[PDB]
Amino acid sequence: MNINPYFLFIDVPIQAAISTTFPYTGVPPYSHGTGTGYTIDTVIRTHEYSNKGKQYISDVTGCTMVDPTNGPLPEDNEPSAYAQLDCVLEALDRMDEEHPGLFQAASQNAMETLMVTTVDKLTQGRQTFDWTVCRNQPAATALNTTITSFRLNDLNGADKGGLIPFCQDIIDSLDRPEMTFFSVKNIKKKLPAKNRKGFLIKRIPMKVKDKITKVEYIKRALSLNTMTKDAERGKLKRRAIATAGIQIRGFVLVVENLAKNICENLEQSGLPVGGNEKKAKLSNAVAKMLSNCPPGGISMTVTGDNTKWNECLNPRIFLAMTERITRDSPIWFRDFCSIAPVLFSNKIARLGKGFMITSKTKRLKAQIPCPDLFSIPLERYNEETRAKLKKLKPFFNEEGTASLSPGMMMGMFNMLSTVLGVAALGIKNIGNKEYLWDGLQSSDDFALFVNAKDEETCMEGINDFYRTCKLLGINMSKKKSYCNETGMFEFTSMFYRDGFVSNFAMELPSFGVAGVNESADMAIGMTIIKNNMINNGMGPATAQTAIQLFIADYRYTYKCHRGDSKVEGKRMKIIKELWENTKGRDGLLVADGGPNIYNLRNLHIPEIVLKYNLMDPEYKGRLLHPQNPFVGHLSIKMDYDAVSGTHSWRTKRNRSILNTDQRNMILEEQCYAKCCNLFEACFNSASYRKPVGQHSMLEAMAHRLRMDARLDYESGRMSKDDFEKAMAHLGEI
Amino acid sequence: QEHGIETPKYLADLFDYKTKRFIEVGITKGLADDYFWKKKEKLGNSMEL
Amino acid sequence: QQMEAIVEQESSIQGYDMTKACFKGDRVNSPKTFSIGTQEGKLVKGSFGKALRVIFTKCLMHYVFGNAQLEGFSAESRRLLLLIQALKDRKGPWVFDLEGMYSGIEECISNNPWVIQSAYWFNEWLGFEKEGSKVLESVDE
Amino acid sequence: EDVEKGIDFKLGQTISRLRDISVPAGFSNFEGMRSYIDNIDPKGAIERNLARMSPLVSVTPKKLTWEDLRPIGPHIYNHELPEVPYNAFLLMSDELGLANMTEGKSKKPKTLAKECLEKYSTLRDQTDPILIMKSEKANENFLWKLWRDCVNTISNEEMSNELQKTNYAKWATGDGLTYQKIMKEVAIDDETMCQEEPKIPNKCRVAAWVQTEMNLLSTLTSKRALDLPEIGPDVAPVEHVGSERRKYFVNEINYCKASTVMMKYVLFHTSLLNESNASMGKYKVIPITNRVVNEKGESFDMLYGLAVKGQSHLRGDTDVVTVVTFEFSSTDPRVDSGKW
Amino acid sequence: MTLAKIELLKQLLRDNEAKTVLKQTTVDQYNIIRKFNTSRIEKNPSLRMKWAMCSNFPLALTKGDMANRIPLEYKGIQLKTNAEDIGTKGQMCSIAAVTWWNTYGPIGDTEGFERVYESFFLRKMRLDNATWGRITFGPVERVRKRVLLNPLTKEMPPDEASNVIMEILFPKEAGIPRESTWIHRELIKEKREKLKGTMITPIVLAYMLERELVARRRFLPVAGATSAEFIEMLHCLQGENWRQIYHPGGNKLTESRSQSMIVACRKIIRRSIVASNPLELAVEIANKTVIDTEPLKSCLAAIDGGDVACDIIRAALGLKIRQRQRFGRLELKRISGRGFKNDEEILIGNGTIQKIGIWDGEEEFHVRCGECRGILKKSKMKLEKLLINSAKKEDMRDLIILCMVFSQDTRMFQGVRGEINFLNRAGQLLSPMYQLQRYFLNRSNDLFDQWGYEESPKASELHGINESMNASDYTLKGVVVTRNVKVSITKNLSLIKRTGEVIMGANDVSELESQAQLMITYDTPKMWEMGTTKELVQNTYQWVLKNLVTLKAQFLLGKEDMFQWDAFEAFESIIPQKMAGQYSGFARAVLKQMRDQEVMKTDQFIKLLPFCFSPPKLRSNGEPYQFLKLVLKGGGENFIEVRKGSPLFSYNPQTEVLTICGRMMSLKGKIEDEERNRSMGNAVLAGFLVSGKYDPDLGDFKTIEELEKLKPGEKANILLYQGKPVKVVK
RNA sequence: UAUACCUCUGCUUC
RNA sequence: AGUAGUAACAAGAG
Repeated sequence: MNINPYFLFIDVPIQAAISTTFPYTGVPPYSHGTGTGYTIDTVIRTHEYSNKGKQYISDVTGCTMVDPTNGPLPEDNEPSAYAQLDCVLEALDRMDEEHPGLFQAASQNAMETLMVTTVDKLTQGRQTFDWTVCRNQPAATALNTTITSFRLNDLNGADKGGLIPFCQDIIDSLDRPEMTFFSVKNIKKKLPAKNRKGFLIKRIPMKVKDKITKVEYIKRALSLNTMTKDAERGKLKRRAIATAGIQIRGFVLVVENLAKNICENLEQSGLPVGGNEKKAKLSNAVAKMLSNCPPGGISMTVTGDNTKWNECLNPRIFLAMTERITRDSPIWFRDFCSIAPVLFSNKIARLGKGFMITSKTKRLKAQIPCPDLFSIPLERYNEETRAKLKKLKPFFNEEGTASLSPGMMMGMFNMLSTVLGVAALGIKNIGNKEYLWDGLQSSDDFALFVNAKDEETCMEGINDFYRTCKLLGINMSKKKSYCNETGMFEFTSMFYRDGFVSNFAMELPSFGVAGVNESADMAIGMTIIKNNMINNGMGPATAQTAIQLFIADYRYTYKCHRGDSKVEGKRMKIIKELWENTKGRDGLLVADGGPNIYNLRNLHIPEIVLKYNLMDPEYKGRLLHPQNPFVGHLSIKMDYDAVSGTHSWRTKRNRSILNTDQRNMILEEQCYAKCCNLFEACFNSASYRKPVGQHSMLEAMAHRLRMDARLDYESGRMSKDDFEKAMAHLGEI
Repeated sequence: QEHGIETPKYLADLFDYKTKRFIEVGITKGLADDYFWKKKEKLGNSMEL
Repeated sequence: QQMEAIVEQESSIQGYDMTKACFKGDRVNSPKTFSIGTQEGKLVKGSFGKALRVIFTKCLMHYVFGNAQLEGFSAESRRLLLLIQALKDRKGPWVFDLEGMYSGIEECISNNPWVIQSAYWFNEWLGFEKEGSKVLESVDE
Repeated sequence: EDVEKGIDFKLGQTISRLRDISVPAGFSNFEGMRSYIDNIDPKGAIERNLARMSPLVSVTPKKLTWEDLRPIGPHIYNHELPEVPYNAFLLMSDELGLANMTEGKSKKPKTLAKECLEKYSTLRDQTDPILIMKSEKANENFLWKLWRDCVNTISNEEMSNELQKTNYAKWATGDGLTYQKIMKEVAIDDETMCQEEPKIPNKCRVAAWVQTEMNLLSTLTSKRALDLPEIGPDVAPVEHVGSERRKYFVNEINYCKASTVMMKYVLFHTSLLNESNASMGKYKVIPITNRVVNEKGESFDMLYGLAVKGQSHLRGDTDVVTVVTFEFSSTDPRVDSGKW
Repeated sequence: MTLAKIELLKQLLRDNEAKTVLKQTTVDQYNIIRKFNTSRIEKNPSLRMKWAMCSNFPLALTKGDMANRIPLEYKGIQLKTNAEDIGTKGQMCSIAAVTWWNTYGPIGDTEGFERVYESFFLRKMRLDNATWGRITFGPVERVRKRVLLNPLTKEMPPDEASNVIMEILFPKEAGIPRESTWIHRELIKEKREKLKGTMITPIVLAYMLERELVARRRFLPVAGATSAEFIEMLHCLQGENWRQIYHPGGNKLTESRSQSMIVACRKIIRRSIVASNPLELAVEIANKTVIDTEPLKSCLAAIDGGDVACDIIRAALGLKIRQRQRFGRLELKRISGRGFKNDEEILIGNGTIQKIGIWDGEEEFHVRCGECRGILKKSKMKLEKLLINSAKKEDMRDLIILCMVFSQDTRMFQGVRGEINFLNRAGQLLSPMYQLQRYFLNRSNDLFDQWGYEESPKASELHGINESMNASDYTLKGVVVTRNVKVSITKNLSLIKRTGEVIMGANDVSELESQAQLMITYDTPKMWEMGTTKELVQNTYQWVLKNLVTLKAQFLLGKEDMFQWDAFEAFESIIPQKMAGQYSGFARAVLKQMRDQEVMKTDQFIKLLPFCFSPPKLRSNGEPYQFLKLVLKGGGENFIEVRKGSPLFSYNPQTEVLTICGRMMSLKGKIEDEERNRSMGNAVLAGFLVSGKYDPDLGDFKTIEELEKLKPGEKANILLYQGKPVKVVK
């Protein structure tokens, strides 16, 4: 008797048992080595979709530019990037006509937001391309380097605090003939020592001023870094993703804020709608389309998906979109909003590491940097790369980068593109034919409803929608998209079948131990179960099972099995002692080899708070010692409820930096850290609330400490000695 | 807060340590009496005018 | 979870805990039976527990043979699954480039045992469904 | 003396010049596009375009019928291809666990495997290799030497589970097999060096061992393998319903085969990861352990085989550690050679 | 401590780097240089942790004495190492070091801990003190709504909350005084007193404060209970297919009762309306309804709120009826006069037409807003008199404005400028009057200017006031500030007074069916009856299937005996009363077709049998109303198709599987032999039979308007479901 | 050339 | 060898 797990689908329908078609217990595919091939693929294809447009050499950068917009319409189903401005403007006019006031209101909100937005805002951009060192760095560091660099070119917009002067300095820095910036280099110095030879050589780092010419700077300012996307689910082959510089961030923020402020008020945009609310939108949007045409009215649903979404959409359109949307706004704001598209219209793409060539005979390998990419016979590359490199040539730059005028990068203008999709959804009809379409949009993923009298019309409506989208540079995936009679459909891995079904598989990877620490991961671990019980349809048995499995994973990962158990380990050896010593054993946390007291009803309660009354005074005292060394200097995506105890620790820093030339940044860091740690002692609220001021960081501390001294004296805390000493010290400062 | 009194709602100019009183300085052109009672409307009697 | 969903859905229908009923049967109801697999070219009815264990096993095999081929195959085949459901429900489904779907799926079938077996199972099932369709095709008409 | 406070933000020559060349075709400069957008009314453009666009651009829709659904993967039935071979990390259905009754509490793995092999000495003492089947590019001598080194190393009286870095171990682990990195300047001059053509997965056909694996792994046993920890006491009815449900749901899986296989994988990987980081440069022997409880309620420790950990200086997450598996079985590979 | 800070400052300033950093860096830029580090973002912490935990010394300590109290090793075990951490510049250590510290470390001060983390403990007491109820299996309609996740101390906007936190924790650094301080001075005082002696770091106190001040509102699938102290237990309260009665401990709000009470009463009424002798049901149910813990009696008795339904029930059990209304912030009680709403179109001041319900008839209310009280006398679009008391200016103002708007005066309607069709922050369109309220509450100058003034009252006790809420000789037209501060119920739930007049209309309650706040329980058999559309639908069809054995048999014996059955009363309470009869008359006929003639369809019988309860309504001709789909109350989804399947009801004849609201049922072993090639046309229209198949010469598929107008014995084409043409005759 | 059967590193990007 | 799969590891660095 041959078992067939598919045969379940004879009994239970596919949506009802959709969880079993997701292999999320398995491993997701990671990348290996270089992504240059994947980047080059994108560069070639992006131009492949627009090569019948207008080619021209940029007199600024000296790069090869291609312009599809207002180009010849396609005569085939190959991904077209040839959008038509007029049609976009009409699609916009329709949206404005049906949503009047939104266009200017959103702009005013975004403007009034911008005006308040400070520079520090840029620090929360995660990985950012640092143009000074030409590497992906933390946003804060990439920003700091850019500010310190700007300071050398007499650009102190940052000192004012606001974003506007900084952005001004950014667009101004383009005019600079030679951009100067710091670069660190080492120096030997004989420090005194008790070392036979009475001295020691420590390489003290020192900063050096380095110059870049206007063009070479502009090229970096316009550059985008690239890397293969790891762990991307539900796909065979890998692909590339990009990272932006510090310059464009401020200009994108505003545009996305605007597009957000717009999208929020649209009813056919699924962004920034929470996954839970997306159903509230979708099911209703369906309910509307259902009861609209009773008499033989065939309501069809189309499970949409777009191809080459990023590689077809052109900045030149987004510029027009900003220009239209900002109609009523003043000029400076239009000029402000217009910049990011202008940059993306003239952007440059970096090609990652390169390609590794080898000899099996000699067992040798070597990476060929993108500059040296062509310093070799093309026959020595493999068959595909040989084809790619030939096609890359016309868009290739001397310094080893690829010019890329058309197309967008993976995840840049999500909002503003979603708007362009909704704009397609806004037409609803063409030529007064007997049908009406509506739908929901989300970047490259869309769901299209079509109501009409007979399906022959519906299909022509869908065809009209397709042919329409072509004019916006939006390309529907004939291969991945499919249509059916309304009642069931799929949208961003959410499955509707006369009501959205659960897809428990999707969230299953989150059940594991998160990797923050012992304290947090518990809270997270229970909270995930608690939430998945509510939203994703997990019964009490399965939930209670997950409660067990998580503790199982938790105790192995953090090596903290039951104190009564006999599992051996360095920690366990002490845990057992703690078990023997402690009286209120049920008061012990699992991290301390305590018993799991959680169940369905108290998932939402922190373990410490649960067990507090069961703890011994010394154990809770030690566990919650106010000045314990394990918890660091805290400072106020999902958040959790947890208590700050000894299990709330932080791990060691990655030490690989120690034996590289970036050692400096440790001293550069700690140099700040000292000043900030002190400034926090002077101003305790600094940790909570962002301090404000364009004045000197020292001045504040001086004044504050002076007042502290004076008041501590006159109140009767400090003695005349301490006051005179304090004032004597401060006097010098 | 240290002296233990109410915080002025506006930003004063000086503070007298012996009197424990905030002081608001005004530089008028014409008459002083005109500039005085106008301040009295805002500051009431929080600061010494 | 996938089965407790069925236990809950059933318990909804009869207003009490239908677990024992689904597993073993009871005073009122018979035990739950699923189409579990084939035997000399004909269906076979397996119990709830077997249907559970089959899914557990499948989920294990998802890990034990988990890779890009499985991801691509599952993801791309899920569509064809959904279409087959649309056909089963008679919701008149339309396609735009089926060769694209197929070409998308079949490139993921190379040297992954679970993929290569799942394809076979999929074809067997797809086979057995077409015999079922013959019941609906001539209803009313 | 009063003045209006406007926002100061104006564009320079460079960024302006950039903007000027960031326009659609048919525009002399940006101001043109700005005025154009601000002024002209494009109503009718969409339809007027759709009118002139080629008919070839379409969606080419077709209503789906069952006969259009041709069987996927036509090549998997072709016998001209090689049937897909077993490629998992450990054995699943074919596993054979040496059982050792214990108190039912944790002991040291070496001691466990030692006592297990002590119980089943007849196999442990076998130094005479009877080779049945041989992987194409394997080395019988090295492998058997490695097996004996494992058995003896574990069976000995000392604490360490470290293996001597012998030649057979260095082969089985793959010592020094990494290529040497060199300067681009050299590689560019070296004309013999080339980009390697990538290895693409082979096109296998269907194999019945999968089907059987499915048939067997889903079957019941009298042996429970799961290590499910305790939870809080029940209070709310929901918790009692859940707890009562678990008795039906959990045990139905726990008693089945796949559960033990899974627990084996889990518990193995758990230790393998620990050794991989704790003892990077040391070749170490790790037992394939799994505790099991029978229907009577007696804790049998199961030893399915022994594994050799390679050199694990793992930097990148994807970096590989080579692990050599020696696993007991009752399956005669000659029966289904295509599997092995 | 100051001396130490200054000394450290001087020691730091020696370092030229630190000096230049302190001199060059700005107070703004502090926010940047703080986040400067060599650290990188962990993209796979789940893995990196599992890896790191297998290392020797993964953790980093803080440099200090408490670190030095930890020994290097302990009984062979290496606790920590000499090597410093790059980030902390303190020693590194193994996780064991934690387990040591917890076992043999220094015992620290934990006084205040409970008060600091009070917010969390309140959950623990809200669970520990709670009491659980019954668990019930059966369908549950979950509505996805934004809700408050946790109960707060006092809800504020983030900006307002942060300032309070700042006032509590860092009073010297609060900066510019806000009004908030004066509003929450008692809260500040309290938290200041509660959090004084503790040793815990302020940054934690601010976090816990912000947790219990700032609100966490999120979209969730909810059913019944929506109060925070219910939401926090939501995972246990319900599923899709089960319900759990839960009674949380601690005190509960009054408004939370007032919220649910109304829904409960409305829901009782909506059910009891359809059944004859409504009062009987209403009383039967209301007697045994429960709001969390309080009975509806106790609630209606104790609370002085209600609206319409509440009074009707109040008069059904026997107690006073507070005819009170709420216009946003304005609270009204009825003194005399019963007005009637009439939908008209008004051209409002700014120059736009608006469909508004104008209230005809004279009315007199006892009025209160915040602290300001008064008496209101109004007529159709006119403020006749407004006799208020003196109070705070904003209350007097808002009272007068809310009265001006509530009165629907033309002087108000013709006082609009700009636009008044703004949505709320979520993006929802407010109602015509509430928009005018939200508008004129802000921009009142137009109203006050457009209103008009007149002579003040010269009676000693009376006074008049002006636009700025100050005494004046010229008062606002119709405004005065004075110094001085049985019933029975019908069978059909209308309240009558001794003089015969009716004051409450059974058809005067809101049809709007909102989610309650607390646990709405019905301590009676058949709870479902007071349920949602789909719940009732499902339970009904289930009850049909459960008794199909007898129901299908009696249909060949008892003529109209089945059509009326206890269970169907509920179902009918779903159906629009304007269609119930038309549906019943059709269903009964289509069924009678399958009875009297030899063409049965069990799947259809089951589908239609519930619709036949309500007394039928045929056309003038005697023929019933033909239908494509039978619509139900609420949600465009909720309808039963006649020819095709539907979101609520569908049938799969391949497996003989009936789908009800998603749930699966098996009809196998309960179907006749000849239902194989039995077309559906013989049970789609009443008095119609299939002759042949689609004959092109007959033309197109004829719609209901045509089919009803076709003469008897006349062929026509009909489309069952998509791709199934049929040739039918009357 | 050497120190170097030494030293540092396991997400730290060139 | 092997892991693995459109490119890598099978240690790297001073």
